[PDB]
Amino acid sequence: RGLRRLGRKIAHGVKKYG
Repeated sequence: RGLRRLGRKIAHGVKKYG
């Protein structure tokens, strides 16, 4: 569940708490 595909589903660059 790495932040590679979810980033676009949540927010490009939301590696942080978001």
